[PDB]
Formats: sequence, C-alpha cells, structure tokens
Amino acid sequence: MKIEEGKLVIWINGDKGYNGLAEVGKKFEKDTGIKVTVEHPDKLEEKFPQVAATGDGPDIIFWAHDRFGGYAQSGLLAEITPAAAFQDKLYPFTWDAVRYNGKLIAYPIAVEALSLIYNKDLLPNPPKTWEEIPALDKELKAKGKSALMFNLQEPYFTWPLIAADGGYAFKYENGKYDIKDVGVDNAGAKAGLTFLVDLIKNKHMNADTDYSIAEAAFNKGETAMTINGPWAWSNIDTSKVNYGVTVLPTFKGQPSKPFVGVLSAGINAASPNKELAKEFLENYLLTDEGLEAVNKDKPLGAVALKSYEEELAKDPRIAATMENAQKGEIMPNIPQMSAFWYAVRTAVINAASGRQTVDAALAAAQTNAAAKSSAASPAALSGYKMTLLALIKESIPNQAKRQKFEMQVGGIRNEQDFKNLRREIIRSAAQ
Ligand SMILES: OC[C@H]1O[C@H](O[C@H]2[C@H](O)[C@@H](O)[C@@H](O)O[C@@H]2CO)[C@H](O)[C@@H](O)[C@@H]1O
Repeated sequence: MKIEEGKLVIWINGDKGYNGLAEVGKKFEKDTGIKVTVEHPDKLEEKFPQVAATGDGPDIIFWAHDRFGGYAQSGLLAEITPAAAFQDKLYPFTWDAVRYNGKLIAYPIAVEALSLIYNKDLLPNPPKTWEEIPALDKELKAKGKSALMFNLQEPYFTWPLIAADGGYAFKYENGKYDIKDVGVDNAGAKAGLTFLVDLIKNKHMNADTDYSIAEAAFNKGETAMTINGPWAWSNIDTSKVNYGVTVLPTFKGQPSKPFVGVLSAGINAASPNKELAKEFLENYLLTDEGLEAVNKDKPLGAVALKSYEEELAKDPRIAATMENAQKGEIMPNIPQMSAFWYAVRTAVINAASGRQTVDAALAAAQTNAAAKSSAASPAALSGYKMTLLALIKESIPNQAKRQKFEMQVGGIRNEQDFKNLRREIIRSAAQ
C-alpha cells in the first residue's frame, strides 16, 4: 500500500505511550485537519526495515537510536532539517545520538536507562551488589516470594551485567567503532553471563521469564525487585506497590553498565508528508504539552526537551535513571548493531537454558556479531562509490530520492552491492 499523502501514520513500540501520542495526533488534526494514526505493530524494529525497503510504511518511525544507522544506510530515512533555534531547545548529548556520518537522521525524544526497581515493603534497603542477591532470594523464598525477576528474553536487560566487568559491543577508540573487535567473549562478559546463568541454575531466576511474566510478578508483589525502564512505572503506579527506583547493583566491585537508548523519531525517506512530519515532531510533540501527554501515558524517561525536563528531573526516579545512564554508555548507532544484538540475544537464551555452556554461547556470539559479507579492495570500493554518487547527482531529479540513494552508497561493501544499487538508481522513474 502506498503511503497516503495528507495523513501521518506513526509507528511506536507497544511498551511506549502510544495513547498519549495519539492525543498529540488529535491536536495536530484539530489545527491542520490532517489525520494522525498511531500504531504499535509487533516486532517493530524488524517490521519497519522490511516494509520501508519496499518504499512503503509509516511516515514516522520511533525506536531507540541504536537501530537508526542501519535504517539510514538502507535508504529508509530522510535527512531532517531542524533550524538551529529548534536544536537549541534539546540537550546536545541527545542530538549526538541521532547523528550518523556527519548528518542528523532523527529527532531525539527521551533518554532511557534501566534501573533497579524494588518493593519497599518487601525490601526497605535494595542490594548494592549482584553477589548478595542469592542470599536475599533465600530469605524471600522462605516467605513464599522471591528476590528478582526481569526479562531474560531480550539481551538489553542482561547487558548491564555482561558489561559490568568488561564486556563490550565494539571497541571504541579515537571516536570510531572497530566492527572487527567485538567484546562479548572476553573475561568480563564471561563472568557476567556466568553470574546470570548461576542465578538460574541455583533457582533464583527462571530462564523462561519474559517481560510480561516479570512485570506481573513485581506488580502483584510476588518478587521484591525487577529491572526495567521508565515506561514500566505507569503500571507499577496502578498496582499501588510501594516501590523505589535506584542504581543497578555492582558486579565484581564494578558498576553495572546499561546500554542507554535515546527514543528517536525518524521520517521515512519515502514519505510524501515530510513537512507535515517535521511540523508534528517539532511543533506538537517536542513541546511541554506534547511530551506531557505522552509521559502521562507511559513515562518517557529524561526527555530531550530542556523546558520540560527541568520539571521531570526533580523526580528521584529520573535522578536514578540518569545515575544509571552515567555509569553506562549511549549505544552506538552504527549498522552493525543489529548483528550485535542478534548475537547476544542468541547467546543469553542458549546459555540461560542450561543446554549450552557460557563459553560456547559467547564464542559463537563473538563470531556472529562480527559476521559480514565479502569486501571489495579499498581502491575498487572507492571507485564504485564515486561512480554512484556522480550518477545520483546527474540522474535522480527528486531530492529525497537523491538523499536516500547517497546514504545507500555509504553501505556498499563490494561489487555485487555496487551493481544492485546501480540497478535501483537506473530503474528509478518520475516521482
Ligand atoms: O534486547 C535488545 C534490544 O535492546 C534495545 O531495545 C529496548 C528499547 O531500547 C527500549 O525502548 C525498550 O522498549 O525495550 C527494548 C528491549 O526489549 C535496543 O534498542 C534494540 O535495538 C535491541 O534489539
């Protein structure tokens, strides 16, 4: 289905404040007459690239920033054009998360970091260390409860522990990521995953626990602690559990190092509604009133808009969010992040199951994370890229098409990639 002109379709994850976003959409419609439809499809981070590659999909995509370099390199994202005066309204550290190869590729919305969330009735003082959690579990088990439940199906939640004593995604030096140097199989990563697997082997956690199961257990007062982000606070408030949000536990005397996400909004390169999307994002969503509507539905975290974050940062739950963020890393946004996350997802699930050792799981993850296709020689690759750039500038009269094709040129790695992109450019017809 072609993207409808004179309408905005927005995709956002189902754990986010989509109903509040729809309220901002209602205001946009009141003022402009343009309908805004918000959807939250399953497997969004996969659905978007698959559908947008066909030239279709939502006008606006929301996800954490880590996936956006890959979307941009695939030609799925428009270059955004915020004026300096608009840029000044948002924190510089959030703009840096949505810059790729020298250009802005999305609008930053809010900073997400995992925290330890604990039930103050069950546990007045939260543990400072991971190592003390088995003993805590033993006492809570005696009471028919447990110490800790969190999602073991998404490696986002386990990463802070894997990273604590030295695990890393890609080596980051001189401001550049070396995609051949993956750190998921070093001593630190092994130690962190081993600790997780031991918690499971010793019946302090269950490998099958997912988002829904952990949330229900915490929100029904069955488990003393969970690990989650700001979006989860709404449902805890509803449950009336008396909870705190705090610094993650240390492991081997090192802070846990969560990978920090910036919820970001990109504009589909194929959208015929780029100006409407800019108007909605800049002048409806990224305002005190817009962010309040979304935040009241599900908390966004530490919002990128200075004027509204001034108020939200009073909250100790936001202070704890940023305490954790400061101990972790803003995620890379490079295209290889998808392969990294696949590799670690697989390793955590397989090791947690008890059917594969940690060392075997992480050895495979190291190989899986760095996997890439054949490379042309550097000389040949530069010649292909320069050919395509000149071809695009000569032959593609539509600006958005030129801009997306030039981003695609950045991702070619070999002669086959060159030939395929050449075919895409030559086949292009009147817009
Ligand atoms: O588990 C890997 C997954 O981690 C991150 O996804 C987070 C997302 O950032 C949060 O906004 C929240 O929704 O939970 C997700 C984990 O289920 C990465 O952003 C994502 O790319 C990656 O696959």
